Amino acid sequence: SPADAVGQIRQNATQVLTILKSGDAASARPKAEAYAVPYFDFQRMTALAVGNPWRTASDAQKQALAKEFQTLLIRTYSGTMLKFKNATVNVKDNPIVNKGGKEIVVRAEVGIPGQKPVNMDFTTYQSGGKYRTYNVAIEGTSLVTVYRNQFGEIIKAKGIDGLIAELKAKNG
Ligand SMILES: [Cl-]
Ligand SMILES: [Cl-]
Ligand SMILES: [Mg+2]
Repeated sequence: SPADAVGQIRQNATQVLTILKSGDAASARPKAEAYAVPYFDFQRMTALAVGNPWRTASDAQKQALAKEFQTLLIRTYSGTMLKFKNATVNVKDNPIVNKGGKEIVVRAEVGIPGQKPVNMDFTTYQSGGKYRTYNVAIEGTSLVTVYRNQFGEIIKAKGIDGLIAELKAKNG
């Protein structure tokens, strides 16, 4: 049911935060990343970042884009997680249902001491018995679609293979 999504996000948030402030950072950050990874659908998330060109890409191109984008996202935000590891989370008890009920958005209030709270919206769908997240928004801004313009400019100039090659170079 839709309420299961809220419960799972609450558990995910509790687990991630527990891992982060329970060990040395050098090992706790990798453990938190690895715990969180299978709860994201990076293929759907990459489709959202790339936009319309995603549908034209071959399977080999889609998979390469999703792999490199997952790595980019993890490098971009992993240290940021650790910075805010002492956060309060309050998950809005009711979720938002979209797309005929195939898409469940769970909202969470995240409180960093000294900071105004931010809405963190997780756009999920049911896969198996769990809910997997393919969009994350903070203060109403997606962390995912924010790449659409730049990825679009790279694709027009350099193609889907050019974007793949670009991401691979950014990931060092
Ligand atoms: Cl995935
Ligand atoms: Cl190909
Ligand atoms: Mg609550």
